[PDB]
Amino acid sequence: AFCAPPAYLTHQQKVLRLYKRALRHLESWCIHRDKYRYFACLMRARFEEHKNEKDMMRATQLLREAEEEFWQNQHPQPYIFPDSPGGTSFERYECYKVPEWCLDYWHPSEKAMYPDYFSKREQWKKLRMESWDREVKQLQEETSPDGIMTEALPPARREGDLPPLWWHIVTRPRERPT
Amino acid sequence: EPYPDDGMGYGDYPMLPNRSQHERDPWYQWDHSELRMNWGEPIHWDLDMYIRNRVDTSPTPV
Amino acid sequence: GKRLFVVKPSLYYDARFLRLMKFYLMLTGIPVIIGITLVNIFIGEAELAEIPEGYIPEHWEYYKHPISRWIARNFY
Amino acid sequence: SWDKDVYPEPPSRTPAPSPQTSLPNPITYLTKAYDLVVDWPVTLVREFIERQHAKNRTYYYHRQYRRVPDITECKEGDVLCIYEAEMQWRRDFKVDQEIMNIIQERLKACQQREGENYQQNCAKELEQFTKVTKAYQDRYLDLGAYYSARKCLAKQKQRMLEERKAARQ
Amino acid sequence: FLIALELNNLTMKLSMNKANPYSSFSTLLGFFPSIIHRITPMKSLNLSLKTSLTL
Amino acid sequence: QWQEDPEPEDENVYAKNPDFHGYDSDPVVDVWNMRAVFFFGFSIVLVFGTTFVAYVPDYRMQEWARREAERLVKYREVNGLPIMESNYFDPSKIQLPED
Amino acid sequence: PNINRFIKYLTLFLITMLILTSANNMFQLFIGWEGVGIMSFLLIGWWYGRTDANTAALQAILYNRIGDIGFILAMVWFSLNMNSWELQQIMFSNNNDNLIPLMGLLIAATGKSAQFGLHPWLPSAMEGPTPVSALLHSSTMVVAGIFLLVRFHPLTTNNNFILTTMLCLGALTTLFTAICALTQNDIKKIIAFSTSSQLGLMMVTLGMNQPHLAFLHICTH
Amino acid sequence: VHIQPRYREFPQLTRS
Amino acid sequence: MLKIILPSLMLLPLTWLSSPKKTWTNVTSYSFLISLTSLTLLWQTDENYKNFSNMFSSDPLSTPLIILTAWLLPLMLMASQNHLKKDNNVLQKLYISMLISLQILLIMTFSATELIMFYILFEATLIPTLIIITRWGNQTERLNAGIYFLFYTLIGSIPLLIALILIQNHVGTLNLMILSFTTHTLDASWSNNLLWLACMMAFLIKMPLYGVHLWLPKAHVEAPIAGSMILAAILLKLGSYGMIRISIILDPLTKYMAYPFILLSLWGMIMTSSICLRQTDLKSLIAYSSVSHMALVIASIMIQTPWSFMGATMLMIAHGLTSSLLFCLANSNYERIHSRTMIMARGLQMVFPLMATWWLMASLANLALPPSINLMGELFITMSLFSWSNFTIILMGINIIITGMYSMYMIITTQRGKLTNHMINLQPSHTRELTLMALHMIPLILLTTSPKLITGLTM
Amino acid sequence: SDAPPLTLDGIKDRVLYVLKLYDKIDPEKLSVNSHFMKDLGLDSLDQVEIIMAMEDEFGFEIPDIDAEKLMCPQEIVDYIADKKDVYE
Amino acid sequence: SKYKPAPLATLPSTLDPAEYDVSPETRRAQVERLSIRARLKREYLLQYNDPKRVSHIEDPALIRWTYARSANIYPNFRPTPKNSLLGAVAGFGPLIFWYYVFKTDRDRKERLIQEGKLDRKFNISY
Amino acid sequence: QLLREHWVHILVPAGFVFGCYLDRKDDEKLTAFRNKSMLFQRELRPNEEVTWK
Ligand SMILES: CCCCCCCCCCCCCCCCCC(=O)OC[C@H](COP(=O)([O-])OCC[N+](C)(C)C)OC(=O)CCCCCCCCCCCCCCCCC
Ligand SMILES: CCCCCCCCCCCCCCCCCC(=O)OC[C@H](COP(=O)(O)OCCN)OC(=O)CCCCCCCCCCCCCCCCC
Ligand SMILES: CCCCCCCCCCCCCCCCCC(=O)OC[C@H](COP(=O)(O)OCCN)OC(=O)CCCCCCCCCCCCCCCCC
Ligand SMILES: CCCCCCCCCCCCCCCCCC(=O)OC[C@H](COP(=O)(O)OCCN)OC(=O)CCCCCCCCCCCCCCCCC
Repeated sequence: AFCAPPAYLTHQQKVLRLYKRALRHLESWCIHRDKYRYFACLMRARFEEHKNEKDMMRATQLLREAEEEFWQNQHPQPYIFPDSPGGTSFERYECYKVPEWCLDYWHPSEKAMYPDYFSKREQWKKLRMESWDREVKQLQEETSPDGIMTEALPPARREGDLPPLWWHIVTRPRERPT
Repeated sequence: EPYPDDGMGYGDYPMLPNRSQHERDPWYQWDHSELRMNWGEPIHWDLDMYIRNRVDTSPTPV
Repeated sequence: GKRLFVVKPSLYYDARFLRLMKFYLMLTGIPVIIGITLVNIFIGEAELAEIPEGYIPEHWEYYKHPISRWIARNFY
Repeated sequence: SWDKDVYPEPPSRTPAPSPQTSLPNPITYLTKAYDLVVDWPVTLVREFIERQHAKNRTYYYHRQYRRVPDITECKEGDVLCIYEAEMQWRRDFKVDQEIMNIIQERLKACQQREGENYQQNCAKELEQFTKVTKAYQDRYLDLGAYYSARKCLAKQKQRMLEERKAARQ
Repeated sequence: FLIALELNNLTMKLSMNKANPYSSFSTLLGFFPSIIHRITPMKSLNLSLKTSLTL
Repeated sequence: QWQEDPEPEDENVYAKNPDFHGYDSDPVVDVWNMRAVFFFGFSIVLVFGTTFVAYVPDYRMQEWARREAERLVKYREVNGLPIMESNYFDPSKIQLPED
Repeated sequence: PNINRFIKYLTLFLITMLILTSANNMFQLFIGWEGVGIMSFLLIGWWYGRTDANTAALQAILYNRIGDIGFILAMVWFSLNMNSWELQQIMFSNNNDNLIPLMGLLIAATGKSAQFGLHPWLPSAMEGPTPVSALLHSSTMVVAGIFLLVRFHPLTTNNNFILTTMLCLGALTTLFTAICALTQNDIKKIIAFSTSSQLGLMMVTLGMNQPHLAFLHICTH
Repeated sequence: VHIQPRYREFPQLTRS
Repeated sequence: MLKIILPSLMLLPLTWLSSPKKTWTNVTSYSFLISLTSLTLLWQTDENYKNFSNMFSSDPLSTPLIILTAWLLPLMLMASQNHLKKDNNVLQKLYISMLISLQILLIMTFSATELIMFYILFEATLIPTLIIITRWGNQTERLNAGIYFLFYTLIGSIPLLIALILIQNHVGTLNLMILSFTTHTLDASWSNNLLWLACMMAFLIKMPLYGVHLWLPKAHVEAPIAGSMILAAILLKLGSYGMIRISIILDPLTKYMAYPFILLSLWGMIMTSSICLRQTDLKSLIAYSSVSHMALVIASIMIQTPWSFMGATMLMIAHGLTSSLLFCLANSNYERIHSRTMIMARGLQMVFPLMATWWLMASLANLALPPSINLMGELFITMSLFSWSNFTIILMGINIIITGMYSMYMIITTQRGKLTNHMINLQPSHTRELTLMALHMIPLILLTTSPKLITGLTM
Repeated sequence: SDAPPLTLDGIKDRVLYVLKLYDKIDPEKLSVNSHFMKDLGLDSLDQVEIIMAMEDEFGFEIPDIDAEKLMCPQEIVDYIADKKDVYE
Repeated sequence: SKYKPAPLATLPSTLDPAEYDVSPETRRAQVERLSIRARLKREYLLQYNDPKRVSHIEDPALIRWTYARSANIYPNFRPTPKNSLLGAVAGFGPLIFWYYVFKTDRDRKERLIQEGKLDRKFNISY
Repeated sequence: QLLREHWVHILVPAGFVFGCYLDRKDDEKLTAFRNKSMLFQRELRPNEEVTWK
């Protein structure tokens, strides 16, 4: 979530993802903690047995066979955390995650109901005013002349400066807004 | 890749693969978060059929 | 304590519209509903009677409710 | 205000209470409390309302229409008596609609009153309903949205001609 | 009660078993939601857009 | 390029008039148009007209037809007549063709 | 933030369910039917920022709508053949061929009570909050089609083909829903399939000439 | 009504 | 009827003589008074018809349409107040004059006792809708849409004029009551068949019938809000009223010339409901929903059952109100986001709770929620269609299922779901547009409370 | 009432608790800035196991790419605080 | 013991064989796709985080999709025998089918009424 | 000056009065069958000269 995906997944990353998915489906099958610990140690032993491969084409074939075995022996209902996608509490509070720009449309009486918070809100808005031009200049300067670029973004490079495109990250609504 | 010239009004609109929005990565901050699509990328001809409230084409365990 | 701000949309305009709608509706209807209650308590409520011989009733005299009779007499 | 001549109701036959048990009846206790708390103020308010009505009492009459000449004695094209006969027919059509509503309420009241004996004790109501719906189907059925005295007369004439042809043999 | 108790004790027992199509059918809702909710909306909306509106 | 005015951007009308009611830019005409719509829309039309419609009597003679139906059922039941005749029109006063 | 909204929605659902239960004519019972269905839609899509909740509410609406089509067929047949939607004239209609309206009422009850063919809207409807799950999908709404069949049981007793297909459908749906309930992991889904299996038991009981036993099981369940 | 949360031990059960 | 026609006529000098800062207020208040005055036609204490003069009359069918038009005119001014705020005073007064001309000519159209006067007022009402759509429409397709609408309607209406003149020459007066009384049966010949088609196809175009319905979606999309209201809420029902008036003198051959149009209507409401499912434009979706509802009205009017005529009447009034409300909600969203895309604005339930509530009640009226007049119309049309043929219930069921699907798809993709947080130009609500939704929705509740007013001629 | 809020100190204590309970990490050399390979001597499979241990304790899923980015307990604690909006 | 993909159950991106035998041209294709995705994301993020913005963000992809679905169809339609036959059957075959269904039902009902075998016992609200 | 400023407010009521007047003129024009309908053919009361005006 906080890091952008690359152009492709490396073999090492795919092996780690397969290992994590296999252990999650193993806990979904095993349920009991001692049973899962036993069979997860067995799975870790299998991965360590196939760890030291140098040809790397045999390693790719082994990865393909292993994930084929995983798709054959995957749980029909694997355990999903409630906040995870496909879970029960996933996107439950998007109806309550109101974006911050409605306070610009709030009435002066409602603004007067919260004076100090609103004063801090225009302090933050003034900081955004002052930092936007500098961070646009930084983004234009740090862009490579080549067509290669990723979705990663530079940090602030000197004192009194903010990271470019920081507003939508810093001022995002809370996952427990109420 | 455009649709084949069978005279059905498609023209130069690309043949995006027939994958729904469920196969898209849900851990990514898509620009259209409900649609699981970014900004400026081409939109499937059957996006309204392939939205997450609608027909799913995801892989199944069996 | 440790309470946090809750970001909400501008409910002031919706509340103001609802208040104005209710105010105008009650401002016209509470006199109307009070008048209806008073008239059904007190006057009108005409009961069915046979036509006397040689008597030609008025058209509103064929109607039951006092308000209906009044409107039929004054405007029809 | 209603009369048993047009809304017939058999006299109620309730049994006398014969409580074998010694426990008090909460229904009787709550009913006595219900009268003493609710029924007396409600009937007091209604008595005040009724004496106000008697202080300001008015009368209204049920309108009656004389019989205009029927469409059979009525020349075609002469739209004056055409119109008079047609509105008389429409008035009688509405009256027959309400007669049907009266018979249907009679049948429903019979069924609810009899309950489990509705298949036997509602024979008279069902027979009256069947006769009146046969008459209604003979006089008003299949006329269409633009039903009229002329269309009703044409349907009646066709039915009479069919009956006369069937009566020859 | 007794059969499900001994089955739960067998799940407590330390052995993995290969899944069978009966338990796959039972866990995967009898395949009726997946099959029907994929084939009937797809045919309905495909018929709608491809034939009705467009054609 | 042909001379053309730039594309206008809609402004936040609530920024200069927080009590904006949707009708006109300045506050006085806006609030008076709001009051005129409220008073002439709900107050003297949706209530006075509703009362007038509610107290239209004998609308298409449902009540009169009910009373006449009760009278005719009473008449035909105390004199033993059929409730409805099978023929609306008297057969004696109709001259059917000979064939 | 919307606890009052939730409470008002539950109260409106209760009003519509009482209208549906105590209604004398089929139009008023139909008012209760769709009021209950729409408030079910809203209470399933209570967390309206959830795409899965919106999808579950939409498919609940779809299956309840197919039930509404069956109800409309039965209602129209009874209006044409008995001039009213009044249950007294229905009781007088007990002595003829009622195959088409009984088929319509059977389709309506299948849609409302989530029998086989039209079942998965209930386990999808588990997506909403737990009090919604309980009150709507556990005790009151799901037994509305069973309640309608209990209402039309004198018509049901005179048609043997209807009784046999009710019995077969109920047995099939309670078997299938118990099979589904054996291996679920979500506790709400397990007791929801329990609800559907007990509804299949009621549907079997209505396949028999035992409507009062079905209503006793309605209250018990 | 409010009770102290426990990290990995058995919770303190109230009498009621 | 003159006591309603004359002050609506005098609205025009009030419009052109009022101050520019008082024109909207004065015309809106006085048009509300016009609607209040037009409510007096409901005083029908007798089975007889309100024949006011030798030229104008009121009827149990004509009265709800007149009251509906007189009610929509101030609502029309309210909806047109916002998108003309940056517009010239002369053009504003001209637009108000065009709407007032619509309202006047439609009252005369519904109250006319003569079919030739009805035809004159028919395309006399066609002209200002063309002018409104063509001048105040937004996109570049408004000119094409006006051409399509005008020429479908005029190629429909020319054989109607020839049929009317032939009927006048054959009978003698073409007066509606004289025709209704001295109606003569037809010989079921080819001339009578072609005459029937000539007097039917104009109102079938104006309905619109399926196959010839293509002018409606583009006209409704490229039209302004007042044009969308006038079309979807008055003009289709005007074609409805035309068929109901003209069908009396067409016995007996309508019983078999009804066959292709009933099939076209049933399959076309199914087709257009499917298009509503797979439609990417909100105005187009509401337009195709309107096409399906008027197809139901065609089926009822052509099967010619009294219950069907009643269901057509109640569906006329109910669909006019709920379609005007739907176009108003769509136009409010369009004035917010400056776009007509169905999927672009998603999470409006968050920012606009009361407007989402109005959306919900409008959609519930659209999908025939009980005990509304919408469902009374569709249910009685269903009953009459099943009486006509028992296999119509399959098409009715498919139509009702897809109707619920497109209404809830509207609600889900326009209100529910995550909010598009990039739309920072979302003003909270105008009291004007909230009042517009309230004035659309309250008469639906009142007519639900008392449905005897819009039953029509048959009962 | 229920669900007490998290704290930076509590998150750090829980993360160090799990890392101390891990057998491959001796508690005397474990610090909040200790790197998993540079001075802890683990590997990628061990890192994935540590992430799943944090995941099982805190009852929510860290996605795969961020999980592979987290490499010392300080980064793990910072990720937990950023995800659950813990600011003190 | 092999998963069979479907249009409604597609092949997984880990079960497909295309990403195990990778190629340098597929790698650079993924690189260029990420480059375009990053450029579009950077443009959208700049326009989104711009404070001087006082309106929403227009989506040219959405505008293109709406134009392709709505207005491009008739300019880009050419009559072929396949779509001619498809339009003919989809615009007529249901109509003749339901015509024959309703005609047979209505003729049977009319005949049953004419010799009186059909019974309308209480049918008065037709 | 109030009559000069608000003279636009009498045009619609004047049109209403004129419309009522024209309805009255049409009503007295269509009097060819007054007290001549066979449904309402009644003998005139001595205190009246017409059944309706
Ligand atoms: C919007 C729909 C457009 C297409 C359909 C148009 C209407 C089709 C049906 C009516 C026929 C045409 C209009 C005639 C109007 C008068 C009808 C009438 O009085 O009939 C009885 C009359 C007969 O009168 P009669 O009843 O006196 O017959 C004599 C009888 N005896 C001798 C016993 C006394 O029929 C006609 O005269 C019809 C002749 C029509 C010839 C001209 C047709 C031109 C083309 C018309 C359509 C053009 C537009 C569409 C083109 C294609 C677009 C894609
Ligand atoms: C808080 C303010 C309250 C004000 C009072 C209440 C509101 C106004 C009345 C509302 C009435 C709604 C129903 C309208 C029924 C109209 C009846 C009718 O036919 O009126 C025309 C009638 C013609 O006269 P005629 O046919 O000769 O009858 C004489 C008897 N044979 O001619 C007449 O009846 C004469 C004219 C009087 C009736 C006019 C009705 C039209 C609407 C007037 C609205 C006025 C609003 C004023 C608001 C002021 C605000 C400051
Ligand atoms: C022994 C005897 C046995 C007899 C057995 C008889 C079986 C009969 C079965 C009849 C009903 C079959 C069709 C049911 C369709 C249901 C479609 C539906 O709602 O699917 C839901 C689906 C998404 O939901 P899902 O996949 O469940 O969950 C995703 C969660 N992330 O997708 C969606 O949400 C898509 C949104 C809706 C799209 C439009 C759908 C329009 C459908 C129009 C249908 C018209 C014809 C209906 C005919 C009914 C006949 C009964
Ligand atoms: C006709 C074509 C229309 C086309 C569109 C027109 C749009 C513009 C509309 C302008 C206004 C026109 C209104 C038209 C509908 C009128 C509704 C109405 O009042 O109907 C009358 C009805 C009374 O019923 P009734 O007529 O007798 O018929 C039923 C029995 N057959 O009344 C009722 O049933 C109830 C009346 C409304 C509900 C009540 C509202 C006030 C409630 C106040 C409660 C106060 C608190 C409690 C007080 C103590 C109570 C004991």
